[PDB]
Amino acid sequence: VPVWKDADTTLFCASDAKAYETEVHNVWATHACVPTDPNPQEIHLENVTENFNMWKNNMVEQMHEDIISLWDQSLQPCVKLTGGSVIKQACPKISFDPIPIHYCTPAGYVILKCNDKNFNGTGPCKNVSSVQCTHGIKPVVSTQLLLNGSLAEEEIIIRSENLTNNAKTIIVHLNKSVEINCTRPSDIRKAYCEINGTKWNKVLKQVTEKLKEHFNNKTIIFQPPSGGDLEITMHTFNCRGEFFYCNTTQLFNNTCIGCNGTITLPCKIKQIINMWQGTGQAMYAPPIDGKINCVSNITGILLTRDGGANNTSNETFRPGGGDMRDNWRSELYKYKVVQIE
Ligand SMILES: *[C@@H]1O[C@H](CO)[C@@H](O)[C@H](O)[C@H]1NC(C)=O
Ligand SMILES: *[C@@H]1O[C@H](CO)[C@@H](O)[C@H](O)[C@H]1NC(C)=O
Ligand SMILES: *[C@@H]1O[C@H](CO)[C@@H](O)[C@H](O)[C@H]1NC(C)=O
Ligand SMILES: *[C@@H]1O[C@H](CO)[C@@H](O)[C@H](O)[C@H]1NC(C)=O
Ligand SMILES: *[C@@H]1O[C@H](CO)[C@@H](O)[C@H](O)[C@H]1NC(C)=O
Ligand SMILES: *[C@@H]1O[C@H](CO)[C@@H](O)[C@H](O)[C@H]1NC(C)=O
Ligand SMILES: *[C@@H]1O[C@H](CO)[C@@H](O)[C@H](O)[C@H]1NC(C)=O
Ligand SMILES: *[C@@H]1O[C@H](CO)[C@@H](O)[C@H](O)[C@H]1NC(C)=O
Ligand SMILES: *[C@@H]1O[C@H](CO)[C@@H](O)[C@H](O)[C@H]1NC(C)=O
Ligand SMILES: *[C@@H]1O[C@H](CO)[C@@H](O)[C@H](O)[C@H]1NC(C)=O
Repeated sequence: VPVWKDADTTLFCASDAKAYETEVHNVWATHACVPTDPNPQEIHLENVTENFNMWKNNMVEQMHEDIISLWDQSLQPCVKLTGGSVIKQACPKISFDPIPIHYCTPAGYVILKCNDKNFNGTGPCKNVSSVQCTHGIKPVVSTQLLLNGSLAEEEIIIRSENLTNNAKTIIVHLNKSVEINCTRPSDIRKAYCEINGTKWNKVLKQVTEKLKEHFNNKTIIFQPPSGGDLEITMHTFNCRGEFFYCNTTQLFNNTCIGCNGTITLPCKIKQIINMWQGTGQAMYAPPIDGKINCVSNITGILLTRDGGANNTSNETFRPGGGDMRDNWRSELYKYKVVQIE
């Protein structure tokens, strides 16, 4: 029966948000999202091939606008420094822990979902189903590393809009998540992250063999970022309200590609940050007393490749990205909205 035309349209959101919670993601979804589909139904689309493009699907920008909305309402800095002004207010300690959000089509439209195990984000898909809503997607803001997302079903996948353009971000979708366990124990700003060295280097070596496949068997080097602001040169993430900055030099080490134990990353909790929203500079209050612990799964990696190296034997890759959209993209690549014609 069904037939369609690809189109863009305004989505709505659904969640399990508990309405008794003071947590901020739950509050936001409690008043800006409906409940989740109590009877979710996925329909296989028989013998259809559908072209997808994760680098040009308007669901990314909608999710982005939502996360901006949530952070503007939820976070309370003591002082905001935007475009030549300075707004001051009260900065209490909030409750912070992202919850999965579902995205759903209005009537006359439907979501398509690519189920090709190794599909790279662009191109034809031969196992296409139709859903009302995406799956639940945690809105985890981070640089350098993708946290608390979804793994690739089969092999590690390299995602890029154009691998030959070195200004285009590369996303690595891992097959196997590696824990990063970060703790500020009871200088109150100093904390550390622990990663399994064995698993990390096994995964990293696999990552460069895949990168070797895509880059004509060339030698693949990892280097740290070549300067910039701390949110660029550090793996940054929010744990329990505190903004964490971690040094990833030990992770992107090439000789391990006597190193087999726990890798310990030095980190600092910052009160003064440069808002990822682009608006400007923000100041929050000193950290919570006692132990501050967050355990997360690395499930993907963000990478930028140097240019001016074509007449070399090497290709060198630094952690990076910057644009938060790619985060959302890393979970929305297998979806696209269509208009039922
Ligand atoms: C298509 O995807 C489904 C769901 O992921 C899975 O059972 C299998 O990989 C494929 N099934 C068929 C019948 O092609
Ligand atoms: C993704 O697959 C298409 C073929 O459908 C191919 O042209 C493109 O190069 C692939 N992208 C990457 C990054 O391998
Ligand atoms: C971490 O990854 C495992 C699968 O490798 C999964 O079972 C677990 O729920 C993940 N934890 C979080 C918080 O996503
Ligand atoms: C991970 O993917 C690599 C190739 O990309 C493969 O060698 C390995 O078997 C995969 N591991 C799992 C657990 O799927
Ligand atoms: C990919 O990027 C390269 C380098 O920027 C560019 O010259 C080329 O035209 C692009 N190719 C495609 C198919 O977009
Ligand atoms: C995380 O690290 C802390 C201190 O380094 C340790 O006490 C705790 O057992 C770790 N938790 C997990 C789940 O690895
Ligand atoms: C790393 O993982 C291995 C299995 O690959 C496990 O035996 C060990 O507990 C882990 N070691 C550390 C230091 O996390
Ligand atoms: C690249 O290397 C792989 C294994 O390392 C090998 O099977 C393949 O022949 C090489 N490809 C080219 C084009 O040389
Ligand atoms: C990370 O640590 C190394 C030494 O371990 C240091 O040289 C480097 O400057 C640090 N990174 C940043 C961004 O400060
Ligand atoms: C990842 O998920 C775990 C369990 O839900 C949570 O404790 C941790 O804070 C999350 N990490 C981030 C960066 O949100």
